[PDB]
Amino acid sequence: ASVYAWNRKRISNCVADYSVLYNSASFSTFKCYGVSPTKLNDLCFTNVYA
Amino acid sequence: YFKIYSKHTPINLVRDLPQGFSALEPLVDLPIGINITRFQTLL
Repeated sequence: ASVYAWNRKRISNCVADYSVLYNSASFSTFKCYGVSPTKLNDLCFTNVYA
Repeated sequence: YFKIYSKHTPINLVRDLPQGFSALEPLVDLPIGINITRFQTLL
């Protein structure tokens, strides 16, 4: 969907699979502010939205 | 979210909705996300 009507998806109860995120070579703008970008498997947030 | 509850207890009234008490337990919750306005039933 275009940005005028931005679409969302909340991730349900599943085991987080984040090791393939920082290892992907297609990404070139993996900059963000918040938790450390390396302790992704040690995070226990209640709900996550995309 | 789509929540579904059901009891399925026997009764003795057919003429109308029976008078009694029975709690309803959840069955399954579906995290889909959709705007809804109407619905229909299928026999």
